[PDB]
Amino acid sequence: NGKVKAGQLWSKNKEELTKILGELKTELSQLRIQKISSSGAKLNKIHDLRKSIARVLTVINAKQRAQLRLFYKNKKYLPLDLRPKLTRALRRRLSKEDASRVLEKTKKRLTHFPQRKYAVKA
Amino acid sequence: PQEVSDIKKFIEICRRKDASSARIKKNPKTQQIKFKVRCQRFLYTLVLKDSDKAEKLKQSLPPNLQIKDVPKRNKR
Amino acid sequence: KKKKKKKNKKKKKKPTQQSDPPRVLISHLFPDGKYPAGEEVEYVNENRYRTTSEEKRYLDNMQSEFLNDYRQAAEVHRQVRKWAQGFVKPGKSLIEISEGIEDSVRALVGHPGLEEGDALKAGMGFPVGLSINHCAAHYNPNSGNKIVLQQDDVIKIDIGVHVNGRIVDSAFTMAWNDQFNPLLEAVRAATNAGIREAGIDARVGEIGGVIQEVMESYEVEINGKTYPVKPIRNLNGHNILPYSIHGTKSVPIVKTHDQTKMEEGDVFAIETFGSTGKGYVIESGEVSHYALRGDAPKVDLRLSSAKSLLNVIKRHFGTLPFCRRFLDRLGQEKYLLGLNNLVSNGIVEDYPPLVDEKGSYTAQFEHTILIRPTVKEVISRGDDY
Amino acid sequence: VNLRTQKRLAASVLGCGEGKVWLDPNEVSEISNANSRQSIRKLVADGLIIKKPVTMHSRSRARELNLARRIGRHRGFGKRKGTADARMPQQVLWMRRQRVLRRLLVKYRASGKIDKHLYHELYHLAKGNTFKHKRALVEHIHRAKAEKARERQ
Amino acid sequence: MKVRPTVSSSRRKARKAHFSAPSSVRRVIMSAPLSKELREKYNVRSIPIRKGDEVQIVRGAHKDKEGKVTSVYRLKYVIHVERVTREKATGQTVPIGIHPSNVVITKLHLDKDRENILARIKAGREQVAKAKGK
Amino acid sequence: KTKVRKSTTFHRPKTLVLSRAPKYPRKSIPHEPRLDEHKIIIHPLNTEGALKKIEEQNTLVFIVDVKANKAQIKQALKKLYDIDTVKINTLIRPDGTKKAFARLTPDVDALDIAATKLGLV
RNA sequence: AACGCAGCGAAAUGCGAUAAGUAAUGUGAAUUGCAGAAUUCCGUGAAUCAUCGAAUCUU
RNA sequence: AUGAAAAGCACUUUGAAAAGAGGGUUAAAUAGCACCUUCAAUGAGAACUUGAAGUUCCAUGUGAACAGCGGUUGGACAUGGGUUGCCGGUUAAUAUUCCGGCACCCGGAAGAGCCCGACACUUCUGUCGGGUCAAGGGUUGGGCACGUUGGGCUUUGGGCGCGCCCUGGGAGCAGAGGGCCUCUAGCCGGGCAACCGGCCGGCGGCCCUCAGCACCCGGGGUAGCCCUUAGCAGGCUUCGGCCGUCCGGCGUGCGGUUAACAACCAACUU
Repeated sequence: NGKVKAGQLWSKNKEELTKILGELKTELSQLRIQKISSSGAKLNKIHDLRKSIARVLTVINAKQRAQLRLFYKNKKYLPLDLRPKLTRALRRRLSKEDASRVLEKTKKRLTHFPQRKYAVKA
Repeated sequence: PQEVSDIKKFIEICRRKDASSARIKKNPKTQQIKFKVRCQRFLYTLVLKDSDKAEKLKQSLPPNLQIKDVPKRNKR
Repeated sequence: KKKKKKKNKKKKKKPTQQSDPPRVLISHLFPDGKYPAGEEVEYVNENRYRTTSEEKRYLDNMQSEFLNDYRQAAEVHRQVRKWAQGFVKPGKSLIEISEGIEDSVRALVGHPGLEEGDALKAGMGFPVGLSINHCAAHYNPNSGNKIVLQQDDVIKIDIGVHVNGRIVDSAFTMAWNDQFNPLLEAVRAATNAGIREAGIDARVGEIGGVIQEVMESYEVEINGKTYPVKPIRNLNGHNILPYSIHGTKSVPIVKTHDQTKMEEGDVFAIETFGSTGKGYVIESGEVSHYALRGDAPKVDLRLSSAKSLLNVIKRHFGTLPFCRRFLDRLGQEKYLLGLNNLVSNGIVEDYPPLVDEKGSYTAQFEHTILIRPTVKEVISRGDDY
Repeated sequence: VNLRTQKRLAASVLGCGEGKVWLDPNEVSEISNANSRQSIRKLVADGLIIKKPVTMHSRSRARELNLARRIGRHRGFGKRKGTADARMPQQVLWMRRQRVLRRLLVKYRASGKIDKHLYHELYHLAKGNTFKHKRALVEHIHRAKAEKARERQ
Repeated sequence: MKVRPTVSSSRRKARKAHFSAPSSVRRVIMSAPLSKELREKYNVRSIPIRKGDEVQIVRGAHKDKEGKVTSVYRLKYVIHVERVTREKATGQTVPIGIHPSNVVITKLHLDKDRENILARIKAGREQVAKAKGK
Repeated sequence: KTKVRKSTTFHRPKTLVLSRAPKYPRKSIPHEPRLDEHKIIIHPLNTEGALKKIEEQNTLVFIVDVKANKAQIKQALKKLYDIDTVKINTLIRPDGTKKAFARLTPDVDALDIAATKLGLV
């Protein structure tokens, strides 16, 4: 047994990720029992096991998040956490198409009388 | 704690399924034999005077019931 | 007068030789009751007169019984260490080595160590030592251990035998890779140098100082890199008292100004430790070794499990060190709680394995010497070391 | 040696105060390492810890004075400090006499010694402070009955 | 003189950035000049020192002392080479910290990444030369 | 032409309430079950009092999370150690953690459980 | 704002039961008071390093 | 804000300790992390510690500081531990919360607690016996006859025994004597030794004879209990008869005049 590398975790299905998470949590339990009155090399493993559990949970979480974004592709209403977060102001700001819209009369002026590329000699 | 005055009722109380245990208490200073049976809810005590009647009762109740003799100075 | 039946009772010849493993009572092998003396060395320089002193010779004769049973104990040690030197090899398990050593000792001394009082009459002086690689001392496999020695192990074998509370403690090291061989000679020289230096009125700091020149005068080639041999400063020899492996006086293996003298009638354990590392060891690993303290606090134990276990230790082991397996063989079922409570209270000290830094190699040799009134007797000397 | 913990523990186990616990001076060493209720309890059985008897406080003199008052030895005027009502209330004297007189009249009516008409007349006479005590009431009844007997015509 | 606007010529800011520099930055600060043999072999003037290579001391009370670095101790801006020690009162030997600027690297610790580091520095130096020599 | 009314009090008519049928979950995935058996049970307590409980009262003293109740403690020990309990008594220590005394069923011996379940070994 | 989290910490700093942090990218041998690791670089890669686009985020 | 770098002081010695004197590091230490009484015990030291006599909680330790004197002591310091509807018990520290029992005149209940004892006991551990119920007032006693209820006790008659003592079988166990064979130890003659002959200790498994304790099966006798009839288990006499000289109560004439008398029990108050 040893520290779990995050590289190999990314290539495992969900159910195998769940199985390894249970083993890691179980090992941390009994190893945390022995901590009373003992100083030495025993402690290093529980620190590694805690961080090992964290890596697995992120991998399970990340693979779950990626699947949800795939399912909710081409969907009008996405969940709140899957929706982009920039700031409150940027989300209420007008859409790019809306802020750049023009009227019929303004479009007619620009079509026939836009700003020209002119030069004046001396 | 409740008393059984009649003999016949006492065996039926000792016969019901929730009779966990029973004991015999001897009072030599008065010649009283106390038959106590413990059920789910109550402890039933039957006070006896004649030891001749006592011997008939001990072998009449169903054998499954555990009976003790209540020794003096029960250790903690 | 009644003439009763008297069937012929063939006088069995006493056995003259030992077996593999050793099971023959030692008294069978020495039918006259006299056991061999150890190595006898005259004191040096201003103490040479001691050899022929009439008054000191008679004084020694007052303790003839002390001398002769100890000589028995030393002879038992030599035969058991010969067997051990012939048996230990890569591929042997620690469990079977320990069981074989104890059975041989117990058979030879005639004490199964199951009945009350029996372990206090004679037998093991302390738990055997089976120390691998970086472990210098105080490692013993507990029940169920499955570890097998490998080619690259360095194993320390430390055997103690007592008779009537007089304990012979001697220890030696084996290795099988020739690059590890030089370590044994280095430590051997210091032990042998101690033998030359030991004596009445000798100052212990000089022994420690001499040890320093010899250890740093040796080096060993390991895997292409050279390491000087360093004394393990924080280990020391000791005096021996009845039924107690450690007395109050120490003989260091580094220089000091200590003005403690070796004295007539004393017994000393001359032990040396060498290391390729820092030269001091720390406690690390699973604990197997324990010993009741002579200066034991007389705390009124609050735990009943402890209340029993302590008496069992005193009755069966007294102040002699013991191990867990010595409890298992008595029939105590689950007892660690009382034992750990006793350790926590401080009545009974637990002796964890002692290790130098990871990747280093250590060697150990030990002898017991008796400081007799006329001469020094290195009683545990043999042809191996 | 500090035995303050031992004295507190002994008092709790002995079921007494801390001022009654006696610890043997000549065995302060064994008491010193008691440091538990069981060990303190063991030293009680071994006679090392003993509960002192209570200080003597006797009511013998109080009994002697009470007996002397029953015969009238310490009842003088100089021995009274309160009012006669505080010492012996008139309200309880009146209540005692009323019940005594009423109880006497009740059994006389039941036994037939007097009829209801004489009983009723005597009941209000008693309520009116006519008879000092029991003897006066019976003396009155005897005189009245004789006169009632006398009218034979 | 300083020209670029982003560069600061303030003593206070320079002292703060140097003493409070993180571990990655402290590696670049703790650089040592290569030996002339390696300087002409790799065309590299200096390298960030690393634990695992032999070093010669050129300044201090321990001049002309050769030994391999046992620890690159970045917190104190010092390194420890072998056999440079000082005895305490107890007689225990403690390593003496030497600044990487007072030493010269006579042998390198040859790793796969040090090849890239040396290749990057070398390729840059002649590349500059061709541009300047035009 | 209008329905009769037996009372002079007008009451709001009953109209149906449609259940919520959101077109998107406000939270993408439900949270993992918080405070499972590993989070609840932290470590047994090795102290003179706690060990005394094991030998005499057949009870095990544990240190659990301060925000767990007796129902969760009983379930945690059963699914993690396969040990049953007749009752559990919990207190919150002054340091801020929860101490749980768990009396085991009479069929099992707690002292063995400490050895087998590695409580103290 | 409160309460917790470090092998050994009380404060500060940092973090949130994934807790003195995780993932990903860059760089490329350390951290350091004592402990304790990793490549042994051919994938696999220290550190409270830098960056930081993925997550966790107790009351 | 020591010093470039902790190189921050090894070791010896005095002192209970703090520290001092040497010695050492440094370029520099003119840079040292301040850059009420008596006795006894404990202890370097006792008026204010202890025994006997007259989170502050708990345990262990303790240099400085504090406890306006001291301090070995502490609510101070250091490090551990402690907080889980009645009775009894349990802890160094929690209990109506833990454990056991039992619940929402008699049973509980004497088996509990409390006093006395005896023997053991290093401790793991106690074990077994005994007890522990002049005036001011009350309560009884009302009788004879008759009839009726409990019949308090006894005799006869009827029913149910097995308490003891006498007789048959067994079970388990204990000890003394004799027989079978197995292991270990001492003495004598012989024998190079091996081995062969005689005496002696521990044996020590099995069989036979004698003495003692506890248990089971089958046959005899009571000695105890329950029920009825008669007397109240009775005494006197004409010997017919009479008294009911048994206790307890209830109903009908009385008598109620000296119960205004006796006995018994009780506190206090001029």
